This record gives sequence, structure tokens and C-alpha cells, in this order.
Amino acid sequence: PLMLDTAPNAFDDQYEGCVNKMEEKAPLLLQEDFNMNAKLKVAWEEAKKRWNNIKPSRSYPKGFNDFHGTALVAYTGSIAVDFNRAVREFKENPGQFHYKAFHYYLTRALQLLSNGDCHSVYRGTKTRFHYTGAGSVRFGQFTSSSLSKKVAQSQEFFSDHGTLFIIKTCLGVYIKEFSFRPDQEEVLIPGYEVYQKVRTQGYNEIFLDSPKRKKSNYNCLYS
Repeated sequence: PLMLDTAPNAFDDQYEGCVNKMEEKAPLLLQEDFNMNAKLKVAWEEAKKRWNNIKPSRSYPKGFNDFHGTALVAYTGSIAVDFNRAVREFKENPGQFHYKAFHYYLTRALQLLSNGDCHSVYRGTKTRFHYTGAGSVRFGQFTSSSLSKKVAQSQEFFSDHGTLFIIKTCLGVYIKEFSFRPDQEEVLIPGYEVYQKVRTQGYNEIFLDSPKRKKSNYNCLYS
């Protein structure tokens, strides 16, 4: 069982005050990430293919480009596990974080897709998580979730020995239209959303509520 906390070791950059600086250096940084992360390079190429197939559909927020659309699609693919791990364990070994630009583009994609709506979502895990019974909770890493409780409890994500998270998110963005799998009814949640009302229910359910944006530990680190 893993303990929920405020994720002090997570890379949680919100890029406050350095967006323009990042948008100009990120292309070079992405190329570098690829040179240190072959899996990411392949993952990006696959997501670019998917993004190109779906983008003709609708229009997007001002400033939203191919790097943003591609980053979102990529997160809905297999690179998510390693990326989430890398972010979660950042402070423990920053020398091995080969997602400098990827993290920026995904964060920027979510921010550009921001309005003020909140969503009722669910996330199932195979690993059992325990809430200490008091205090706020934060994941640090981006996390996925689904509008569908059925998706969250599907064999892909959930086990009775694991945990089902019932979440009210207000910073999450609905990304069904930026995914390899629309059917997953995915809502992407930034790692800087903090849940101030947390409750253990039964033996494998945890409720995360009263979400709020909270200033991050890292800011414009690679700017």
C-alpha cells in the first residue's frame, strides 16, 4: 500500500512567467529529450500521426499548436507510465528526467484548454492507496481519470485489491478529442491540483474533493 501525501518530490512546474521563454527553447529541449529517451521519440511520432488525423475536426484556443495537441495525445498512450514515474520521482534523481520539453508542452496544452468548469471523475488503480485520515492530498504528476466509473473499474486499471478514486476536479480538462482512445472519456488532471477534502470509504475507495490550484515547488526550472 502506498501513502497519499502532498507529493513533495514531484516535478510540478506551472511555468508561471516564462511561457514565451519556454515556447522558444522547448523545440530544442524536445529534440534533446528524444536523444536521451528513445521510447519518448517513438511515442511522440505515433502521437503526431494520430494528432494529424484528428485536428481537422475542430478549432482550438489561440496559441494552441501541434506541440500541444501531440503532447496530449501522447499522454493517452504508453509513454504515460514512464512519464508519470519520472515526474513522481523527480527530486530523487533530477539527472534522469528526460521529459523537459514534453512536460512543458503537456502543461501548456492543458492550460490553453482551461475554462472554469469542474468535472466528476473516477480513477481506478491496481495498487492500494491509503489516506492518513487528515490533511490535503496532491499527486504532483499529471493523472488521468474518466467520466465513466465503468472505465475506471475496468480490468485495465482496477482490482478489488486496489483503489477507486472518486474525484471532483476543477483544473482537469476533458481530452476525449485529444486521445488515442475517445471511448475512455478521459479528463487530464494537472499535478498541481490539491484536494482539501479527502475521505476514506470502505476498504478500497477514496474520495478527493474541494480541489484548488496551489503554487508549485518548482517554477520555470528549465527556462
